[PDB]
Amino acid sequence: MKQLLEAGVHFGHQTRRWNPKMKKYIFTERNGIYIIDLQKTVKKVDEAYNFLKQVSEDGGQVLFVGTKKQAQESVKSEAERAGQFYINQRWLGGLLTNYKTISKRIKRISEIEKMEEDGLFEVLPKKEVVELKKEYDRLIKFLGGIRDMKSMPQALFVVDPRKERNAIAEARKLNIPIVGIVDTNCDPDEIDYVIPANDDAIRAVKLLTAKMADAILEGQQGVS
Amino acid sequence: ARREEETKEFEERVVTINRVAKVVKGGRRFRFTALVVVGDKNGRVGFGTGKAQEVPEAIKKAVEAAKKDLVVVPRVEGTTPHTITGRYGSGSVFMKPAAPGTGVIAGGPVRAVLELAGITDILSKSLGSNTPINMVRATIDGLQNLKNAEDVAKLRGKTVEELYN
Amino acid sequence: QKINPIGLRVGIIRDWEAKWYAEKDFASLLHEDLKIRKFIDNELKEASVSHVEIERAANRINIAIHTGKPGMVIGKGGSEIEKLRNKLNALTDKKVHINVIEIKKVDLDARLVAENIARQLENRASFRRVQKQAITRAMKLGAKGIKTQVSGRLGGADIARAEQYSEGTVPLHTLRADIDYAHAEADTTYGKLGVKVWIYRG
Amino acid sequence: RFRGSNWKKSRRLGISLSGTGKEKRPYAPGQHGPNQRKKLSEYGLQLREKQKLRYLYGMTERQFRNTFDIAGKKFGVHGENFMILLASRLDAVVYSLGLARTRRQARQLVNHGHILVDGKRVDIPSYSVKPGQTISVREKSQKLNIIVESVEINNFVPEYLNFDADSLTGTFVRLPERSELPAEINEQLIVEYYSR
RNA sequence: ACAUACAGGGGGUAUUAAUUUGAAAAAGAAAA
RNA sequence: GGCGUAAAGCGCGCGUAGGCGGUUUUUUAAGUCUGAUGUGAAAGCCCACGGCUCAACCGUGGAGGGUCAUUGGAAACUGGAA
Repeated sequence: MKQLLEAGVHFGHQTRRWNPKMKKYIFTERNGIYIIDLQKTVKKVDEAYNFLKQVSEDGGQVLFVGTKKQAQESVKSEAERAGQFYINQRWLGGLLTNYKTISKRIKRISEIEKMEEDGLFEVLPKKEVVELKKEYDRLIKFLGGIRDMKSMPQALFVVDPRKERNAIAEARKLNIPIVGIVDTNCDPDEIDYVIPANDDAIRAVKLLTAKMADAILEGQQGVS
Repeated sequence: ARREEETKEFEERVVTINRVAKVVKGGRRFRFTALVVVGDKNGRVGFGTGKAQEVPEAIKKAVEAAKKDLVVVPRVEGTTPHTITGRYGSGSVFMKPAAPGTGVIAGGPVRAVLELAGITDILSKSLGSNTPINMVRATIDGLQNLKNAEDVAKLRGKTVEELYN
Repeated sequence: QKINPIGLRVGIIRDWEAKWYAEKDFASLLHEDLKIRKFIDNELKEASVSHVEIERAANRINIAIHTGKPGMVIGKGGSEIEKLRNKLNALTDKKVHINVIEIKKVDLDARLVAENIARQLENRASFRRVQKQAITRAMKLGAKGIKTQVSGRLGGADIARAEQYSEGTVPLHTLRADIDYAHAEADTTYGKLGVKVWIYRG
Repeated sequence: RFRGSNWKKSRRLGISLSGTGKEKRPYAPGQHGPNQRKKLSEYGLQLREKQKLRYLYGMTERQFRNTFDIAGKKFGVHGENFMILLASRLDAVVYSLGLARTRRQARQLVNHGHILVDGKRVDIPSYSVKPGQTISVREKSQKLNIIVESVEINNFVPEYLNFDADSLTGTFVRLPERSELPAEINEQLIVEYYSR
């Protein structure tokens, strides 16, 4: 669970062009923005605390997709706290449905390291080595933070989903469920696995992504 | 729309192969598009269109891109439960149910969908337009928008022996 | 135009097909090398020789024959090479010695599959089937890239085209790339179909 | 009357049309016989099933169409009912009792006069026997070596036909249900052909 | 309040021309 | 089946005839539904049975056919009256 009184600056909107499928979740209108109702926020948090726990006991991973500034460091620091994978910087266009040709680029972060022990340092000329170093820095940069993605992940977690439109577009087209902190203009109303909360600060991302980082933790310990 | 699906041994069927051009400086790069349905004859038909530089790679790509688009097709002893008119792209298809022993009376693309959907007993008429990707999309837009008996009588609260079959 | 890679890579990384010296006369060596290559061209109709290499040291020639079917230049146990060597001794009036080696990975060199694809197109097969099965049976041995261009009257066509099924790296401009090339003609009933096999193997 | 080969019009359609020996040359007739002959259309599949049902029983197609129109009057499934009307013909029963070795010998057997139904001399191969009739063998001409040759071979007389061989007089008992008619013809492409 | 693009009419910009009759780059797979 | 651009919205009003018309209550019965009787000839289509050696054909019997007429009911809707 969580608490309404834990939410200090964990409520509000960026109101200017809200979506009116988020008319049910507002509390009132205070100071320009639509502040968001916290009786149903904590209830959808504990419903997601059941849902991330109960489905993941047979080889179950989460994908922590947070690409937004002041939402990437929460996933970056809390995914390997949880022990899972994530994508903090540059979600790819095509990483879930396009896995048959990004299996080449989930392996070529390991390929380079299958050349460092058995001959890389200037046995080739100088215009291959620093270029392959730039390929390593870009494939630890633009890939995300995933390394052991063996299959398609059976769960997924998007953080700021109004900007990550192709993150929901590959999870909807592989019938894997989404968990999103739905801000204003998020089109999920049809799926009851969202979090009606606020992503505008480090703490407002952080305290509602940390519970879904530790939510699966309680899915490991007790039934495996 | 969802994941790749390989339940039964499916049966491919080529609806059309067209040679489509792209004019460049020089001659023209022309490809082969190949609208191919699949379906395993107990329900579960599904179409797909793929294009390539050569013809059997185009129908192989259309089979491997057709198996993600499998609709359910609820049916009753080889017959659709009711009459419909499936619409896409001004290319509509009338699909009337039938008795056993009357054949798939359907045209060119809609027979190639319906006779390997499991449905052997139907009366179609292709209204509108005779383009094969629109008639195939309109007969699968027919077949996915289709009511079973138990699904309607669990949708509303009046179940078995409430309405009339 | 596209130059051939065997022109570009003799004396770079791949050696010549003749190793001798001649300065004074010089036309009595190369033309006898041409007639001995034309005499190995008669047993190319069954034997499938890629290339012979002339090693004229001082008097006798240790000619190095490279066939992908090595058991049908030699006969049963060594008779056919000896009657062939006596026919070469008649037809160049010099001394020769047949040096045979047995080359497997037969679908990795260009001249064996170039004569094989020209043999299949002599026998009125369709060109796309033998082209795709040649490049996939050359990749299931393991190759680094196979261009295969057949050209001309394609399958008994009225207008000549150029059917090239390139696959993988055929990098003609990186000069440390040992690219095999062969063009073999196919004498079909509807004309003369030239194949062109360009295999890069690192 | 067909009157032609019935071997050459049985390698084209594919099924045997005599029962076994169609065999050593199974492709296709004609100058383009073995030359890897191509796919069939929807009309080619429906026409090959229609001539697989026509050239078996041997009729011309006006009699096949007029047997198809009086098969749609009856209460059942339509392509099955057409095959229970076609093998209730006097040609197919006088073959199917084993009174002749083949169906064209049964058409020459019934048409020249050499069977009777119920003691009446029927000289037509387009009589359709009703269930319950007896088929006689015309007592003057039942000592022919055609009939006592082909009755001496047992030919698997089916369960809708009782044959009494020493009297040479069989009854047509049942209407035949759809398992014991010729099984090498899909009936669904006949009824799909006559909506085209 | 600050940026870079697109929306439409208010009213902008006329260097100084002339074009050629008729056929041949057609186009295709179901399997091994 | 259409009418923005494909053929197609009168250039736009004022309006006569005509077409349609908000809610409730009572009543009637022209539309409407339901029933009976008369009638829609015979031949024909269709179904079934018999006679031609089968069929075509022929015959018998039933079904079907009207915006029909007379008449007994029902009143929710359209119409008439309050």
